[PDB]
Amino acid sequence: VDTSVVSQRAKELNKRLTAPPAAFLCHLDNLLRPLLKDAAHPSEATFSCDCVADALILRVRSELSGLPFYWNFHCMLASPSLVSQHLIRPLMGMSLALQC
Amino acid sequence: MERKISRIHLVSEPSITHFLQVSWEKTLESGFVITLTDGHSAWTGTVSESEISQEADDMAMEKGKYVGELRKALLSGAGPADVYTFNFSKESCYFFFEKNLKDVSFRLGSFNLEKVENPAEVIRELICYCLDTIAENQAKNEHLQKENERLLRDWNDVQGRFEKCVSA
Repeated sequence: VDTSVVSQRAKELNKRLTAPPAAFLCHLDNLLRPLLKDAAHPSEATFSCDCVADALILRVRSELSGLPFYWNFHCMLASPSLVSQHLIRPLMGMSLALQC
Repeated sequence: MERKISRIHLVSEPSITHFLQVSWEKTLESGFVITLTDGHSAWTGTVSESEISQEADDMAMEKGKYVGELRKALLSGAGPADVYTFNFSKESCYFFFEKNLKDVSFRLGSFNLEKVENPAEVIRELICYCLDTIAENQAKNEHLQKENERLLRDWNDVQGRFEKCVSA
């Protein structure tokens, strides 16, 4: 996702939030990175997943300064090249390295 | 009946302090009357419980914390780690307050005010309330000062006697 989509979605969901895309992405990074890097963090961030014919909607609800902050990821099924380059080949390399 | 007066700097004209008084019956939840005065012409309005409930529902948060934020905003209860921003438009007669955060503002709330047709009365009432409050607080302070002086004298005397009692 590029900047314009982020700004549009932020205006839609967070009706009362008015921030530039850069600030919104920075806040999203500060919200997500702590959870991904290490669990059991004392941060408020609830996740949920839906399903459609192909897409997946990943909903993130959190709070900053105690005020609500929503985001939605509209993830479409990954292309064959991306899945290959991110899972299939690196895993083969890992297996060969471990054998060595 | 409770009333609180707070100072504010409107962003539209960030050079003159405007005075905002909030008056509520028993608690902020029931509703309130808001009067914003700049010393020459003032505006007044009423907000009922229904408006608060609707604003809370749209804001997508629990009522308790919404009331807490309103109290921390309008009633000068702001702490150190919070900066708010009030806005008023006279031509459209629209008032709305938001919460700034590292280049991220949140439109906390919005009311509509209708001008009062004789600002002198409201100004006079507000000054009268302030003067009455200072008078009553001065009375209480003087009374408790007298009480403390008396009690300290008593303590001095009693401990002085205790010394002799133990000595004997």
